[PDB]
Amino acid sequence: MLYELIGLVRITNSNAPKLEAKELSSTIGKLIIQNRGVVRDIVPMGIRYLPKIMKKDQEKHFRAYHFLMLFDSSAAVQSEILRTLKKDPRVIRSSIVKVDLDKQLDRASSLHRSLGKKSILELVN
Amino acid sequence: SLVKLANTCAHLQNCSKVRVALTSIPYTKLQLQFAYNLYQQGFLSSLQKGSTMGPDKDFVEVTPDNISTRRLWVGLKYRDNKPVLSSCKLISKPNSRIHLPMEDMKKLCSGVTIRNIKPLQPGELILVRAHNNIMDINEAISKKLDGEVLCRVK
Amino acid sequence: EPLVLSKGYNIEEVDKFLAAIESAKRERIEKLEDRREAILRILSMRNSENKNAIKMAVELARKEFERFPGDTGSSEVQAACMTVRI
Amino acid sequence: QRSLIDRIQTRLSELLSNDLKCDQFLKDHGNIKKNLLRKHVMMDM
Amino acid sequence: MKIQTNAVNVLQRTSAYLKSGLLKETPAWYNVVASIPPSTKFTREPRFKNPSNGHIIGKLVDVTEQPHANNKGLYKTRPNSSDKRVGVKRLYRPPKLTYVEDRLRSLFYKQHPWELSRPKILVENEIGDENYDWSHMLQIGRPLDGESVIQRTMYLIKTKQYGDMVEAYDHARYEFYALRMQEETEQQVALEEAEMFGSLFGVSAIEHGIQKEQEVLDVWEKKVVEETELMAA
Amino acid sequence: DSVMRKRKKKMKKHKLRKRRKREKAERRKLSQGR
Amino acid sequence: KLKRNYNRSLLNFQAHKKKLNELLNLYHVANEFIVTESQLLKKIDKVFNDETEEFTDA
Amino acid sequence: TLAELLGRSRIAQVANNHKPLTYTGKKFHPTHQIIETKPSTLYRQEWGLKSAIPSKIKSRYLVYNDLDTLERITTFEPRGGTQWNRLRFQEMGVPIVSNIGRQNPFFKKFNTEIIGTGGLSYSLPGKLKNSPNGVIQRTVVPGRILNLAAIGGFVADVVFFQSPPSSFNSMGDFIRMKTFLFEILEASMEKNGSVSMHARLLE
RNA sequence: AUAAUAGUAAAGAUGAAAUAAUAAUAAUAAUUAUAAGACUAAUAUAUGUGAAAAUAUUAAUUAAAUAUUAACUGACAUUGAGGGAUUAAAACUAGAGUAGCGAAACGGAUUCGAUACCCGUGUAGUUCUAGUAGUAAACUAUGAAUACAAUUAUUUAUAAUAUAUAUAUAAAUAAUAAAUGAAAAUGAAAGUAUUCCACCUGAAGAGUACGUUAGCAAUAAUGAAACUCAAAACAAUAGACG
Ligand SMILES: [Mg+2]
Ligand SMILES: [Mg+2]
Ligand SMILES: [Mg+2]
Ligand SMILES: [Mg+2]
Ligand SMILES: [Mg+2]
Ligand SMILES: [Mg+2]
Ligand SMILES: [Mg+2]
Ligand SMILES: [Mg+2]
Ligand SMILES: [Mg+2]
Ligand SMILES: [Mg+2]
Ligand SMILES: [Mg+2]
Ligand SMILES: [Mg+2]
Ligand SMILES: [Mg+2]
Ligand SMILES: [Mg+2]
Ligand SMILES: [Mg+2]
Ligand SMILES: [Mg+2]
Ligand SMILES: [Mg+2]
Repeated sequence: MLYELIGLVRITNSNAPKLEAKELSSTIGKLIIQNRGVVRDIVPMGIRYLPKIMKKDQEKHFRAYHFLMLFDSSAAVQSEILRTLKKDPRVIRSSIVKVDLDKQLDRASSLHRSLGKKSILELVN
Repeated sequence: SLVKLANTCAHLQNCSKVRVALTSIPYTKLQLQFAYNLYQQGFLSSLQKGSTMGPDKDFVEVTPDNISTRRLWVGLKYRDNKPVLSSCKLISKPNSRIHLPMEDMKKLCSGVTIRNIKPLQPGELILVRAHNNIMDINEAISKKLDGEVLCRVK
Repeated sequence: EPLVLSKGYNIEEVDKFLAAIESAKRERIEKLEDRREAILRILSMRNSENKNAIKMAVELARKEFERFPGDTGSSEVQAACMTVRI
Repeated sequence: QRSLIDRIQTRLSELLSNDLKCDQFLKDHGNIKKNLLRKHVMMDM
Repeated sequence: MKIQTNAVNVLQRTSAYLKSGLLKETPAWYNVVASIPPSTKFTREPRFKNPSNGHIIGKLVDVTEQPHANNKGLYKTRPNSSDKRVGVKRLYRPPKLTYVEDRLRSLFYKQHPWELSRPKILVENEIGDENYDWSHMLQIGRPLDGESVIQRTMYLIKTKQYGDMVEAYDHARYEFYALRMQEETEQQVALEEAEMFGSLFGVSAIEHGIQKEQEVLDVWEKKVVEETELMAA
Repeated sequence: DSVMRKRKKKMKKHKLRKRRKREKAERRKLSQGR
Repeated sequence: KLKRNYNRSLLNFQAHKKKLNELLNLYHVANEFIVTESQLLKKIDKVFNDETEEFTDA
Repeated sequence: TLAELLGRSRIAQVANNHKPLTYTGKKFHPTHQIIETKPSTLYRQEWGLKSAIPSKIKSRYLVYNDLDTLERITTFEPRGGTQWNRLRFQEMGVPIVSNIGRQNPFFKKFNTEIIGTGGLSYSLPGKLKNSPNGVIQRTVVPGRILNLAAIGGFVADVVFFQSPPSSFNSMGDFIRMKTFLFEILEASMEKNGSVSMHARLLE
């Protein structure tokens, strides 16, 4: 089951912002692969400012680093990945959402589909 | 079947009401017989086999390949701003099916209410089924057939 | 069962297909093995939905009950198909 | 299977087209007539 | 609206009156109406051909009439959903008249927008009187236009000089163009001749246009000044 | 039922409810032990 | 009957062909897909360390 | 048959369209077939359409979309300005030639694009036009400056030696009032069907 | 709601006023900072979806769902007494929860009076979890199913057309024809017909009493008679009236 992810990570360090994001991406990707899963794409997005001053437990955030991870897994695995994301202090907002494979097998991320490229083959070419 | 017969009668009445010329009916044996009887008495202008889409010009043999799409086209009849086939009330309804002996049919013909049937009228036609063959009630009397009083057209 | 696949696939057939593709490419290893593993993971039952598993069970039931290969509406096969869903 | 289906039909259509030919074909073999022709065609293929 | 009995049964109603003695004298119309009876048979009559095309309305293509394989290679062995539905409304609803020429007309005016600006009289002269041999484009009663082209194309198609429709159309277009060029040259040279021999035209077309624009501009100016004044206040 | 007709029914229902409220202690006495 | 059998089988065959095509496409893609740790690390490096093609709109 | 006659006949000849009669966008060529009457036929309100047309219309020309609508009125507009633009263009006598090196389309599945010009000019470029005074080298045409210049039913790009201040700056945005003379250099025609004229202001 | 900041005499309320956990113990307004419950702005048309109750912040899981084709089954269907399951709001029994709202109660107004309408405190309740109960203007005041009948305009989906055209289908929604109807009006049903179930037979008395069953209970279902009238009811009409 192809699940897209959107995590808005924390950026504490000013000079080197992407490090925490990169670590998060590594860890969640590691979890996925240990657990019968297959990460397809890890689309980065920019250091984008949040719409409002969004706050985690005993913290506050105005800017964050955004990224999509487009992975396959079981439902239980995914649910648990989501839970771990919710638990951790270095992400502000997390959101897993299903990508339906009833018609196709190759499906790109939501952003790529919006641009034009339906399958990841198109992106490759 | 008798429900089918009632439905076709209702359809005929509807078509008479709005003045359509040429009308489809389901393609069964009983239904065909009924249509033929109407034609011979003089209520229908035409009677011809055909498709669900229209009446057939040439002969087309009916098989399992066709049968579901097959249909019985029937011409209706009008004169001096009045339809010929005004009514098609049936008598033997599916729930209370009535089967008269020859004497009862004779009585009906001669102006006697029987089994709550209004006795048959001047320009009317009571059809009668007798051994899977629809006839006029007068014809049935002549032949002496105890039969199911099917329906009534006026 | 352990190497059962969703989407109307069969593991033996998939491997053969992959081998044929490899042969075609050669005509015209570790990485290839990793790709094959990824494919299997994608098409596995245990990562897929329950719906696919049910469909497979229904198909199996049909195969068991069918009084000939063409028939799918056999009162017995219909009952069998109902049972899996139930 | 598709080729078999085609062959039976095409032969039948040819038989329908030519009446003189049809009778000769029937003799060589050994609505009713059409059915017999069809049966012969099936036997052949 | 219900079918009125009383508009067509007039003579019967009067005949009854005459019989009674309510009417002493017969009307002038009475004998005439007796001689020429009304229709009084207000039926919905079915139609089996489209007159424009010549397509058959009533018939249904059977499973036995379609022996060969379909697109996507499936043999029709059953009636479909639409083949079971009783298509009686098609017999009664009047046919949409279609012509091959309409498409050609549409194409022509897409290709030649400024042919639309050539004014068209639609008030017909005797349609029976005409007799055009479409061997050529220039007919006498008819002017030169896209219609004439299209008629020429149709003639070519009929005669099978050009078996293809497109080629015939192109040919007709090319015939038209030469004629148009000739027409254009005629007018210009006639104008030149007129200029040479001391003819005097009081108002040229462009001058007329300028004059027309001028009045509108004058109207605009006074209004615009008033609007500016209003805006200021 | 029009609204006017309903209003008689409503009134009746109210009266009944009142009677039930009145005869609560009496009803209780009647119910228990017999 | 023969025609009906053909119709049944042809559609199944087509579906099978489609499934095979889809599988082939997946296989073609799958060099980009990740299962092992090293591959994942490489992907991460490509994404983050390069500092290029961050999906941001303007 | 009747059907054949109908197909031939003058209403079938008018190619149907449901384009707006009011189009406030850019108009590069005629949208609708102009339809004239004779004066006699106008006098008894007959245009060769389904219905009579209102006696309020006194112009002989019009444009229409529907013979009859649900509103029980023919959708028309009483105007045939496009013919006059064409006639003005003809009078100006500047022959349209493709600025791109291509053969003239009138000489030698379907292409809906405009074949050369749309038929506003079937004139050929090689001719001169003599007069009593002589052979006309420069085509003199009166037009109006807008701010571009309106020259005989066409807007045209303009060029000059020096920008005249006395005429322009005296009435900055009322330049449309005063008609100026123009020397039309050439007329090119683009893919969209717009006639791109080029004029020169004379003083 | 609590706390801090700075700041000054009113604040809050109403038709106008007061009473109050309001305010010279320093409020209200403002800016911050914590917590708590409960609700879900636009999109929205309840369009649609659901058997009906219902159902619009997001996501995931599991379940069910549309159309057209292909193949198969071969009348296996319809309706459905009894029966079964679900069934708004209020109510009740436990155990949490309780911001706002708010029966009751108390207080202030209003008023001749004011057990009210308005204002203030505000308990049950409203919220969740597990149940009970099985009623509502639970309404489209219209039981379910099938065959059929004249038009138009709107959308929605399907197919072909040579992706954007004008076409053929269905589906819904809105105007109608006919037909029906006490009329209002219904309009593919309140039409033409067939099938099956539920229910009605003047008004009061009465969905009351007695009885029985079920419920923790409130109650729910079942459901009479005497007594008394020539009444009682609906659609529409024309007034008078507001
Ligand atoms: Mg009632
Ligand atoms: Mg219902
Ligand atoms: Mg909302
Ligand atoms: Mg039922
Ligand atoms: Mg509600
Ligand atoms: Mg409650
Ligand atoms: Mg409680
Ligand atoms: Mg209160
Ligand atoms: Mg319950
Ligand atoms: Mg109750
Ligand atoms: Mg009730
Ligand atoms: Mg409700
Ligand atoms: Mg009426
Ligand atoms: Mg009735
Ligand atoms: Mg209505
Ligand atoms: Mg009793
Ligand atoms: Mg009770």
